[PDB]
Amino acid sequence: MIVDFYFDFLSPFSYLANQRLSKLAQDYGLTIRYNAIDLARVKIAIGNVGPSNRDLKVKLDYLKVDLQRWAQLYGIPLVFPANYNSRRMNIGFYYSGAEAQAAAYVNVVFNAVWGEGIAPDLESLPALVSEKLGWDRSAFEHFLSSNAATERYDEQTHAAIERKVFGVPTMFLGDEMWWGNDRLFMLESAMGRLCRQNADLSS
Amino acid sequence: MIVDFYFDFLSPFSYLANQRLSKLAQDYGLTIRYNAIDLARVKIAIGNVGPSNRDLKVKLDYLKVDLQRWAQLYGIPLVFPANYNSRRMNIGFYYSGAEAQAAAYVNVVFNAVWGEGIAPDLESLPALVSEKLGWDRSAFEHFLSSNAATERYDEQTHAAIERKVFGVPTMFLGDEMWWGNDRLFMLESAMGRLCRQNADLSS
Ligand SMILES: N[C@@H](CCC(=O)N[C@@H](CS)C(=O)NCC(=O)O)C(=O)O
Ligand SMILES: N[C@@H](CCC(=O)N[C@@H](CS)C(=O)NCC(=O)O)C(=O)O
Ligand SMILES: O=C(O)C(=O)/C=C\c1ccccc1O
Ligand SMILES: O=C(O)C(=O)/C=C\c1ccccc1O
Repeated sequence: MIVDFYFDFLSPFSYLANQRLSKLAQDYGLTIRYNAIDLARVKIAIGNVGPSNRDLKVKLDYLKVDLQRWAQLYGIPLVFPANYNSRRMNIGFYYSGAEAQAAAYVNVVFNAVWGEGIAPDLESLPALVSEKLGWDRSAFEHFLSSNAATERYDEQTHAAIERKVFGVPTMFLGDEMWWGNDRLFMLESAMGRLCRQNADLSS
Repeated sequence: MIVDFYFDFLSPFSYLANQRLSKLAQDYGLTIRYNAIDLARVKIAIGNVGPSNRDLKVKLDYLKVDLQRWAQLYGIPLVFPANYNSRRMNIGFYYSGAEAQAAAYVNVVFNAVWGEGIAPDLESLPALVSEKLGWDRSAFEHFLSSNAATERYDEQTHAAIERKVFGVPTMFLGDEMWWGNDRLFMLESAMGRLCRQNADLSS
């Protein structure tokens, strides 16, 4: 069973969705196909050019509370980093190879940025993450600045826009798309339905 | 037990929240304090001046699907009206007297506009609603155009902005505020907690 997951490391609601998705991966062996994309580009593409929720103090004050409520439900910390400059770490995702290492990268980076509040553009973050994953620090840093890396990020962001993705976190199962950590319960219902039909419990 | 409910009849997510809230009122006797307010004014007040979700085709296409999914969960129809011109019906709410008649007005109008897809500025809607509620059609129509009616609507919208309301549907219980039909599960948790403490099941 395959779910396509679209996220940007600047997004705290993506941090929450990733935590929940990863527990489904580990608990039930669901296969996640990860896609790091540029939320700014995706918004611009659909004409969503007003002020961002981050720039609207009254609404942001409420979202911080919403985010703590979910973090408490999930039993994880949530700490805002100093900025939302996620480009480097987004691009870095494309260094990862197979599923296990792709998932490990996404988990380590999200935990660093939104679990601990580490700035996503911290100059030493690539080395810190490399040490964690058993990667070659210099190879990784060289990849992050390479033309090929940016091309790959641009390609995936474009493929997302073609798929009618307008925000993050976004999840697809078959032809159904859900946007929001707060729609994973619908994803889970769909997954249960397919598990039942495949077990011959339902037609 | 009192929940303050803030809505604008142009909002389909408010239609959904109202249906769910009303069933709590009827099933468990929860007291709802209704507040019809001007979403446009509340957005302008917090500086939320970009294009609205209604004007972003790609995102609207998804929201229509999200809205059908919830309508199916709740076992109710959801049909888009031809426009979002909710001012008259919003103001009309202030004709209602006590809780039962306030709730009946909000239910009838939401069912008309978002259950059946009736334009909220339909010239005959005030008469249709009056017939339903046993009101004096001419008295109601005269109220809708009165200076006092607009004053009362403006007063409530202003009180909402003071309370840090930035959108609809918004619900308060005590000092906690939740925004969205998709946060009523948190409201319900809070309500259960208070029912338990008041029953001496929890300290
Ligand atoms: N209700 C959501 C909200 C998710 C959300 O606000 N995502 C932002 C990025 S953190 C987004 O995609 N903004 C694009 C938009 O609002 O169209 C959830 O709980 O996850
Ligand atoms: N995720 C929500 C969304 C509610 C929503 O989008 N409300 C609109 C009006 S229908 C709103 O308050 N927009 C103001 C904003 O996005 O800040 C829910 O399921 O109810
Ligand atoms: O870049 C954006 O559009 C944005 O608001 C991302 C940040 C964000 C979103 C939602 C809640 C909190 C938050 O910092
Ligand atoms: O006035 C607005 O800001 C608005 O988008 C209200 C309409 C709406 C909101 C969300 C989903 C569908 C929809 O028509």
